[PDB]
Amino acid sequence: TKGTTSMGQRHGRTHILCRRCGRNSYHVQWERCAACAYPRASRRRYNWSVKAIKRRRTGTGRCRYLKVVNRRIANHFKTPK
Amino acid sequence: PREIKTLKEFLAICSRKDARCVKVKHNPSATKFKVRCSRYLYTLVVNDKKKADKIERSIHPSVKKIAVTARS
Amino acid sequence: GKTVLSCRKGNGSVYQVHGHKRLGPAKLRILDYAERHGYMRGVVKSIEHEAGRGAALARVEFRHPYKFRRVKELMVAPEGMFTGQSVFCGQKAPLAIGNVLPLGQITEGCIVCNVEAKPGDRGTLARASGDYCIIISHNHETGRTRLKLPSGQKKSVPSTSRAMIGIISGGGRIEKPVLKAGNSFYRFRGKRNCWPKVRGVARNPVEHPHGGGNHQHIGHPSTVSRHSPPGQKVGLIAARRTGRIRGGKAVKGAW
Amino acid sequence: IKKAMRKLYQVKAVKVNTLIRPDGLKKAYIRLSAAHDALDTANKIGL
Amino acid sequence: SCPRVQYRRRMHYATRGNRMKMVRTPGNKLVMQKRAKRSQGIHTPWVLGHKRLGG
Amino acid sequence: GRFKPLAVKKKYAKKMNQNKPVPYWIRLRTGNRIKWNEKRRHWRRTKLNY
RNA sequence: CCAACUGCAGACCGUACUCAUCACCGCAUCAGGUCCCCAAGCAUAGAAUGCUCUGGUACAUAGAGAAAGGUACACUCAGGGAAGUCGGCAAAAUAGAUGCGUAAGUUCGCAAGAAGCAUUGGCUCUGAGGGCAAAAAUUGCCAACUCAGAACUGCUUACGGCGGGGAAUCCAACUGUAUAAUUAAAACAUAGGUUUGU
RNA sequence: AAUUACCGAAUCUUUGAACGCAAACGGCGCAUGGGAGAAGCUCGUGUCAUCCCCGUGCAUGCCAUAUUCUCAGUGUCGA
RNA sequence: GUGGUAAUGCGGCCAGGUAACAAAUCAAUCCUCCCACGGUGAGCUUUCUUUUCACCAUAAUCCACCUUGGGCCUUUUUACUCUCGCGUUGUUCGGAGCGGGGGCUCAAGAUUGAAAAAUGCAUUGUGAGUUCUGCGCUAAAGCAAAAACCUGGGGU
RNA sequence: GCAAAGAUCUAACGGAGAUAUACUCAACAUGCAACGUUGGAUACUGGAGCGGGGAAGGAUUUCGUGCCAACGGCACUCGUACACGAGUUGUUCGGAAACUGAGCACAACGUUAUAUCGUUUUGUUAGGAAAGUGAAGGAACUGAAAAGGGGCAACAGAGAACCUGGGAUUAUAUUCCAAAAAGAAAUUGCAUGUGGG
RNA sequence: CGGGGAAACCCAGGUGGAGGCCUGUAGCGAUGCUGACGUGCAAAUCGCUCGUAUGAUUUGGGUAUCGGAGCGAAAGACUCA
Ligand SMILES: [K+]
Ligand SMILES: [K+]
Ligand SMILES: [K+]
Ligand SMILES: [K+]
Ligand SMILES: [Mg+2]
Ligand SMILES: [Mg+2]
Ligand SMILES: [Mg+2]
Ligand SMILES: [Mg+2]
Ligand SMILES: [Mg+2]
Ligand SMILES: [Mg+2]
Ligand SMILES: [Mg+2]
Ligand SMILES: [Mg+2]
Ligand SMILES: [Mg+2]
Ligand SMILES: [Mg+2]
Ligand SMILES: [Mg+2]
Ligand SMILES: [Mg+2]
Ligand SMILES: [Mg+2]
Ligand SMILES: [Mg+2]
Ligand SMILES: [Mg+2]
Ligand SMILES: [Mg+2]
Ligand SMILES: [Mg+2]
Ligand SMILES: [Mg+2]
Ligand SMILES: [Mg+2]
Ligand SMILES: [Mg+2]
Ligand SMILES: [Mg+2]
Ligand SMILES: [Mg+2]
Ligand SMILES: [Mg+2]
Ligand SMILES: [Mg+2]
Ligand SMILES: [Mg+2]
Ligand SMILES: [Mg+2]
Ligand SMILES: [Mg+2]
Ligand SMILES: [Mg+2]
Ligand SMILES: [Mg+2]
Ligand SMILES: [Mg+2]
Ligand SMILES: [Mg+2]
Ligand SMILES: [Mg+2]
Ligand SMILES: [Mg+2]
Ligand SMILES: [Mg+2]
Ligand SMILES: [Mg+2]
Ligand SMILES: [Mg+2]
Ligand SMILES: [Mg+2]
Ligand SMILES: [Mg+2]
Ligand SMILES: [Mg+2]
Ligand SMILES: [Mg+2]
Ligand SMILES: [Mg+2]
Ligand SMILES: [Mg+2]
Ligand SMILES: [Mg+2]
Ligand SMILES: [Mg+2]
Ligand SMILES: [Mg+2]
Ligand SMILES: [Mg+2]
Ligand SMILES: [Mg+2]
Ligand SMILES: [Mg+2]
Ligand SMILES: [Mg+2]
Ligand SMILES: [Mg+2]
Ligand SMILES: [Mg+2]
Ligand code: NA
Ligand code: NA
Ligand code: NA
Ligand code: NA
Ligand SMILES: [Zn+2]
Repeated sequence: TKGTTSMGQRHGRTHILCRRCGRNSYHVQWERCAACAYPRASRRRYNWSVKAIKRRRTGTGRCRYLKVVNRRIANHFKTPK
Repeated sequence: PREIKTLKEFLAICSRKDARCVKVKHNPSATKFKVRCSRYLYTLVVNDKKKADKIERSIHPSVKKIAVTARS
Repeated sequence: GKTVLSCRKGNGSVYQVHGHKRLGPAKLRILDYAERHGYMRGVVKSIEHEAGRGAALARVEFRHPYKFRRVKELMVAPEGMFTGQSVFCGQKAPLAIGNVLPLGQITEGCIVCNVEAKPGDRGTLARASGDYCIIISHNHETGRTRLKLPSGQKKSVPSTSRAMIGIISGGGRIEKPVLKAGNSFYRFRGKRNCWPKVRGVARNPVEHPHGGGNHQHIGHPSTVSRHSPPGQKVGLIAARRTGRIRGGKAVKGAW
Repeated sequence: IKKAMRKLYQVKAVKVNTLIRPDGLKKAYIRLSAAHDALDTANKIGL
Repeated sequence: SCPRVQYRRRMHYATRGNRMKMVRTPGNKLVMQKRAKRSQGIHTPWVLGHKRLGG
Repeated sequence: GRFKPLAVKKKYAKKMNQNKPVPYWIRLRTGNRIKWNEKRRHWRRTKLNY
């Protein structure tokens, strides 16, 4: 019967970890990610969910290089003699 | 493991450079000489005690000699 | 409403051929220079059964005309073919069961099978078990030949087209009653996903034009126009007549 | 690992067994040849 | 009482390629050992009869 | 079971190392605000599923 | 170049534990669900069912203790025997094996375990059913069970397990499928028959 | 200075448009330059086969170019 | 390269083979259980019990070389002349070569030894079960493929 | 209300968890109830097992010492709880290196305002020039042959060179054991003799 | 293989092991009690009884087909309560 008994019939898994975005959203059979559309070159982005866009945009991570290049621009690419 | 049925063939094996040692086993009915080469363990079986003592001697001292006993 | 089953089958999906056990397509030799000018001799090596087909197949071995190797062909076997038999194919082949000859070289009134509709097509007519075609006449001025097909129709083909002498093996298959649902199950297992069949009047109105009602009945005539759109063209499509046939049965098909 | 052991401690290793621990680190059991004594080498290291 | 055995390699299914036999060891224990597959041997061509060749 | 990719094994290893209480000398710092780890995980409560 | 011999070297990842009346899914240490391998003794046709050596376990909140009324994988009841009730619902009843015997109807296959009658314990005996060696149609040695017959002597009819039967009407030919969680049917499917297009 | 503030010189693991080939694999190549080498060879040295380690280049498309690189065409000529 | 009348024994390219495949019946291997005959230890013992229980093991890898089940060779072949013969529990086989004599070969076992007692614990005979294996290989259903490997035909 | 799955009893150790008293008083009538381990006794599971091993899933729940605030719907001196410290060893076991199947879709081409669309095993891509080295020839070069681009998809199909003993752990073992390797083997790569050619 | 017959054939005894055959475990289901429970052991479970059990049979892993759509031995059934 549907309900409690059928919950014990669920084996395996549909999704695993994604190499590109790290979420548990990589469809094993279709070999594509439901969150970032990997391995497509571009990523998922939809205007009907601005809240989801703000969770993934630039500045939500580390910005290892952007911080450095922002400093060089502000100092007009200073160099010694 | 391989068996040799000639004294002449046994001396050739003992004279090989790969023979690490020889083990002497004393059974109630017979005596066994076991030579440990690199790949195989050759065994010679004799039935006369007098011949065993003579064969026990006349062995090149370079080849080590071990007397097989139960170890505790 | 929702899509009808006949239209759904056109997408493919789970309604395609079960072909894993099949040996491959069955065809004649390629119409090459040797076949056009002289003849080629091959040897029958084996006779085998293929899932989903009622006729037996034959493997025939020939020599390659330009290189040092052997060529194997898979053909539909006429009745009487045996292992070790010699098969001659070409313009100069003699008239015997199993040989392949141009239609212009075959005497009028002969029985043939594996007939090419167009020259070089490698056989498209009279291939089911027990079937054959009959040669009616030749026209040397036009270079054409007239044939009577298994359906009863008559067709004109170029005299260059090839044919095999004899009738297709395995005849008499449909004379034995099936008697069991499981036998039909096994019969269609080798062919495709098309059995069992559910009647249209047993469905609901959302799925079929015949569905619904407090009685099982069709509320409108079941003869439908040739111009009906898909999803509406069910029943007896563009029927010229209905009911039990009295007297002789006419030949089916178009003019 | 065999080469590094020779270059760092001047000993000969006859067998190396490795495993990756459940905490992510890699551990190696290194058996020395009979010519050397593991206890003597351990004292030089400082165990 | 009567002993029972377990698979000693990493495959635990009873297929034609995973047949086992029961062996008693010099230590007086009952273990399972895998028995190898066998070949049908050299035959004549299939289209000529497919019979084993002598010698 | 026995099987797992090495990448999966390393992710589980990191989660094992993070499952620890706060050291006691942390509470004695000037302006401290931390009392418990507040991210402790137990295998029966919440699943990692990787 | 080929044969033994010999010398040296054999890289990477997995390896703890669990697999369930507590380690997985069901909000939980939930009487639900979840694939594979090894499987002892006696009774017996037996992977039925009952008890037992090895291995495992005494964990499931407990103590005292004849109210009424309940639940039960618990029973029994004089005389009558469906008079109860919409309705024989529920319960009762038949029962293993062996011999004899068995109607209408029928697509000749069945109906059929039709219906029905009889026997069955214990003990002490007798007969039949074989292998191997030397009118051998004879001599010796030996194993494992089954069936049949007889005398004597008992019953309080006494574990478990195990069909009630018959005479007719309506529907569907039959095996099968099917509304997960109120409907399993006369519904669907089926072999057989007919028609249409090409 | 284990102080702070700022910035010009540096370092910068595995991936990712990810681009040598793949991928629930810390996997497998070609070319080139190095490293280490308890075998063997040789007079503790040198040299080193198999195995092992490291750096660099190697996706597709398009533009320009070749001290004027190598080619194909029953395309058009010519000798 | 070379023996045997023979089945067969021993020192670029092309064509085949292994991998490679449903049932049932009968006989089964390792192994399990039971019985018999002996050794060792323990239990019961008012009475009885030549008694009850436990144990008595041999891995892989190699030498040498009787059984029974297929395939084949040679020789006798007036073998089926007038009810022909051999054979299975069983649905059949023979001048396209049965049966008998003598052989070649394959598969599964048995036996002798090396390992191996130096180990382990503190013995070798019959019945019942058991799918390895052998008995060559319903259907209008007739039971995957490839890598890798093996042999040959030519040529050198 | 904490009632399916039959069940516990006894003595001795351990523990704060006792034999815990104001007068009177010999003891009962004034410290009850409950716990872990060991030895006995009595039962249950009954080989389709509350036996011994694996896959999916879980990810330290494994082991030792300590501890009893919260949690184990009663209890605890106990714990899959909490704290500290530890544990997973391979030429041969499973995977990959290195097969193909139902199938997938990179390149190529086409289509679409838009590639984030379609084709892509019936021997097989693409209007389609997709082969990059055998021998040679005098030591690196140079180029004949052969139609049909590059991959992935099976931890139960194909494939696969190792077995026993151990007094060898608190926890791992066909993975550990060291000169009498307890030992006995098989197999791959490259080199050195010996023999033959 | 025994008997009968002029012939066509007939009668009787064995062997063998067929079937979408029958009784019946495991398995796969779900007829009745309109039983228990119905703030449950459980957002569908428990007990006895019952259908089938060599086939159109049951089951693991992989793979293919979906929202104006998929799939359906057809109940408007099912497509993560
Ligand atoms: K169907
Ligand atoms: K209607
Ligand atoms: K209706
Ligand atoms: K030209
Ligand atoms: Mg197709
Ligand atoms: Mg309806
Ligand atoms: Mg409509
Ligand atoms: Mg009707
Ligand atoms: Mg209409
Ligand atoms: Mg390892
Ligand atoms: Mg997991
Ligand atoms: Mg383990
Ligand atoms: Mg289990
Ligand atoms: Mg419980
Ligand atoms: Mg449970
Ligand atoms: Mg009995
Ligand atoms: Mg049972
Ligand atoms: Mg039983
Ligand atoms: Mg309870
Ligand atoms: Mg209890
Ligand atoms: Mg009461
Ligand atoms: Mg009464
Ligand atoms: Mg009465
Ligand atoms: Mg009344
Ligand atoms: Mg009733
Ligand atoms: Mg009658
Ligand atoms: Mg009766
Ligand atoms: Mg009747
Ligand atoms: Mg019906
Ligand atoms: Mg049935
Ligand atoms: Mg039915
Ligand atoms: Mg319902
Ligand atoms: Mg109907
Ligand atoms: Mg009819
Ligand atoms: Mg890359
Ligand atoms: Mg004859
Ligand atoms: Mg109360
Ligand atoms: Mg209570
Ligand atoms: Mg209650
Ligand atoms: Mg209870
Ligand atoms: Mg007390
Ligand atoms: Mg006790
Ligand atoms: Mg069990
Ligand atoms: Mg509590
Ligand atoms: Mg903890
Ligand atoms: Mg820790
Ligand atoms: Mg196609
Ligand atoms: Mg494919
Ligand atoms: Mg391709
Ligand atoms: Mg496999
Ligand atoms: Mg392996
Ligand atoms: Mg363990
Ligand atoms: Mg039945
Ligand atoms: Mg009710
Ligand atoms: Mg309706
Ligand atoms: Na095919
Ligand atoms: Na029909
Ligand atoms: Na049993
Ligand atoms: Na039967
Ligand atoms: Zn992603």
